[PDB]
Amino acid sequence: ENLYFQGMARYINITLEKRGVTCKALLLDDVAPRTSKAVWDALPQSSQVFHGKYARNEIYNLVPAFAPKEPGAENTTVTPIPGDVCYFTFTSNDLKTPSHGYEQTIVDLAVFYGRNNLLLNGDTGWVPGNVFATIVEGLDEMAAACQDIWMGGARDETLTFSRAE
Amino acid sequence: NLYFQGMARYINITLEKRGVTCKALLLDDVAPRTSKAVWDALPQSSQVFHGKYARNEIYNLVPAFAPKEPGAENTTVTPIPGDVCYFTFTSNDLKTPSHGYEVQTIVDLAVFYGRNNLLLNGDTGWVPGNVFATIVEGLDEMAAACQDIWMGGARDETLTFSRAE
Amino acid sequence: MARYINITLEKRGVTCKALLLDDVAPRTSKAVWDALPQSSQVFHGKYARNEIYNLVPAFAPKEPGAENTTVTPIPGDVCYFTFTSNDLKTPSHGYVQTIVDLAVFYGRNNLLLNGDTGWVPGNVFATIVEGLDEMAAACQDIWMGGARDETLTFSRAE
Amino acid sequence: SDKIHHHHHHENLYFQGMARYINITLEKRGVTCKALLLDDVAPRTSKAVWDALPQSSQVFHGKYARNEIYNLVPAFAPKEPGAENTTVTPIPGDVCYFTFTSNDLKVQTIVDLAVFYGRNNLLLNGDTGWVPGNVFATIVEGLDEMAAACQDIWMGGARDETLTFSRAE
Amino acid sequence: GMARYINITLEKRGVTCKALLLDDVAPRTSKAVWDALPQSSQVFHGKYARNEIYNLVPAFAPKEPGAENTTVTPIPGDVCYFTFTSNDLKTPSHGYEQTIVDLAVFYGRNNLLLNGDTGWVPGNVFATIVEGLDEMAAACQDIWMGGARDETLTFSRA
Amino acid sequence: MARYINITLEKRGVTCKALLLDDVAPRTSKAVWDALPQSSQVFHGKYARNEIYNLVPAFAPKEPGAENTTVTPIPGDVCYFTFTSNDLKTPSHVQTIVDLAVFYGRNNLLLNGDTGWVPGNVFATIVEGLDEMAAACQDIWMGGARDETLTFSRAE
Repeated sequence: ENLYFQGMARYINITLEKRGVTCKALLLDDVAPRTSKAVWDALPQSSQVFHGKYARNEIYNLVPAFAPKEPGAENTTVTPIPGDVCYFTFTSNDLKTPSHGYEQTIVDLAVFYGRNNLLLNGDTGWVPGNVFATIVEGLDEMAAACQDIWMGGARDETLTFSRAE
Repeated sequence: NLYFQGMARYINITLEKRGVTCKALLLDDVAPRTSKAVWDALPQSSQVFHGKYARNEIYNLVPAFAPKEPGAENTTVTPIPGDVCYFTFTSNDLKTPSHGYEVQTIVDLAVFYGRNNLLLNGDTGWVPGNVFATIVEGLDEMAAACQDIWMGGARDETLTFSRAE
Repeated sequence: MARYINITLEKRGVTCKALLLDDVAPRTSKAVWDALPQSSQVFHGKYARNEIYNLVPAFAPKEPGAENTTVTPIPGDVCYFTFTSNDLKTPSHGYVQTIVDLAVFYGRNNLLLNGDTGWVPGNVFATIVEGLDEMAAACQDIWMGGARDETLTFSRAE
Repeated sequence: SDKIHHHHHHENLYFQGMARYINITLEKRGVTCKALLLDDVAPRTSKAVWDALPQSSQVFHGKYARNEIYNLVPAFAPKEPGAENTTVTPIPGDVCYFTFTSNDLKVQTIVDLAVFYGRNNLLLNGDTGWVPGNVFATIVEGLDEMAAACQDIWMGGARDETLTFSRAE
Repeated sequence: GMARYINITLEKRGVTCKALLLDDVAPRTSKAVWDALPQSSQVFHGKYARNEIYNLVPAFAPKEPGAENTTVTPIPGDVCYFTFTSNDLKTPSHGYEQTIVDLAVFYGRNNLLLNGDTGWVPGNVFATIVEGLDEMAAACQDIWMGGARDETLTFSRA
Repeated sequence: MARYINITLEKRGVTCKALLLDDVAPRTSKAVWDALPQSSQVFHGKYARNEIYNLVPAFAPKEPGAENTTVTPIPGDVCYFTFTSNDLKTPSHVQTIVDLAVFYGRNNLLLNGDTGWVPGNVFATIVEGLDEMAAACQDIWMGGARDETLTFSRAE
């Protein structure tokens, strides 16, 4: 049935390198085929982690665009739930702004570790993310590591997405 | 019981660990009940938190201190740089899975250091805050310190509101 | 038996007629009808879009509470809002007692949503059944030509 | 801290040890799922509902909240729980409690007991704006089968269909 | 040019209403649809936009009209056109049992075209129901309570 | 070097001065600056609250696209929106039209019932005369916009 990968379920590891916490997520080859393939083909992807300021129970990284073509809207949400792993296509203009306050095409790879989140901000309104993976192992530990990023900072911390094989 | 204020009053807002203070004009004329409730009870000091949904926000949480809560007064759901806000909450509002902190009335005293903020969450929808002060000196320095809380954490950091005199 | 109200711009001399929604907004309909006429300075909405309204002191023995509410008012809607002094006397607004906002929606694609508190539902208590086009034109003229010396008056239709 | 960690762990075991469950059943289609009552985070609402079970009434599919079915019953608690563990973004498996009046839905107090069977839902309508629900249970068995039944309510209708909340043995 | 009208029909229930095609304010969408009528497919009741029924058909215009006369607050009697892709619709969040067009009828009020997939979903308002709205609304409530099995929504030239 | 624009209501004779945000909105700032002056019939906002604006045919060789956007504009913001005739020639209220807007108060939402959120490019911030401009905008709200013209020009 699946558009691209038609074998047994594939999985990605999602790792905070400094804290050394990893969880594992099912790749949604069925309902997000283009986003899943774009990410999978490009793994590993690893960069400075950030805690969300508006989308709530969220951590994410920012990487240069990697796919030959961006997937476009696919399996989108503006109400991400615990365990969602999301992909966003942004431009420099979207992110390099006073409202963001950080210290080409950019991809945001995000993990939602809690509930009651809205992908909505005062820059543009709604910001839907492609849901392309779902955490199936280690979610509680990841959530605890993310609360520690919120309270204890993201200095020298790196979020890495890799193939679990 | 008008509790008239004929001259400008100011509060200092200080991050103790980082050692950064800014000064705010108290909005005695447009937020008289809130301004009094806060003024009369200063200093108020507690662990700082960075917002997860309201964006460019830091705040602390203290036990109710006023003889009676001010109610809605000079409210915003679009807080701006320099806004200092007061929120009345109950334990049920805050002690939630969606908040993920590490019946009683609790006051949130918040500082908005940047723009493009929405006081909206996935617990209840809009969460209006009473705007009761506006930062008139040291906003840039405070904004820099708050980005350092976002990136460097809030461990052992304390937000303190005090009378300037 | 259906009851109707007249809604009039005194200076422009434009009136329309509305059916009072006694069936689905009985408490609001009664509160208003019993107190008519109600007349005051007109204002054009700055956030709710195709709206004019007035502001009057509370008139009912007790406020109706939420009833037949909308945050998506449509052309022809007549709405009632209960506010306090704190709601209206703000910098955001640029104009401890209870105030009633009586509102006419003359066009579509309106949201009763503002940056002070978020959603502001109105009780929909009447629907304009005659002279909506003319009223709409007069409201556009309030938008472009101002509200100076203009009064919005609600009255019982005979 | 080690103290906090251990406390959390202890608290979780306690609530596991006294876990109670409710059955949620569509009577005509004959489909039941089981939900854990959230005595830890929604103690007031969980009690108010447990105490009054069973509760059973005509089912409705939501028209604004999306992947939702619900019933409406007269108020049953001696006092309403008030806002507790609320969401405006309900998720698959959530079971929600709302207090309404006759004016909200058409002066009587009515309870809306709701099951969310899919995702990407917003508890927001054109009458009042946001309508938060108290999340008081989470479906732990039969969610897929319940979701398939709810889709069939959506396409096939709610006629003669009853939604029943009951205590699980 | 003279007013053109369309009939909107539920084939199983046998209920038809008539709408004025909005050639003046939605000319591209009005043309796209008129030229391609009849359009007829399985009916669905909305799950998020409230008092809505609709069908889904393959794209039929030589080119899509694009945003025209849009609303996210549709009102009773609105007929709306949306352009979607299979990605917008074939989702877990939709739970249904390429360019696709959604032709929608709004039979009641207090509707928001807003969902948890993408946020706001504006529709092009291209017709307004002028006869039979009350009967259609009653049929649509009956789709809600009684289901959509073997029911077909048909748009045709009047 | 900082560049400044004057924003003037011609009939009321009220002018304020705005810093052009060449750092954070370079494309929009250049597009506007290179086309000044721009001057047209003033309107008060009906949805974005504490707002006046004008509408002018597109002037730039190419539209800036999204840049430094807000849906929560604040006092002193000057915003740029690119619209088509379809966006604006509606009952609710193709050629490319630009809306140049001044926000004179707070608690504004750039959100409407036509399309939802309508982000504006923030390209200048009023640094002098805001109080006077706000009083004049309140007078447009109460006293109308007839024969009133909003003019954006280079400060000498």
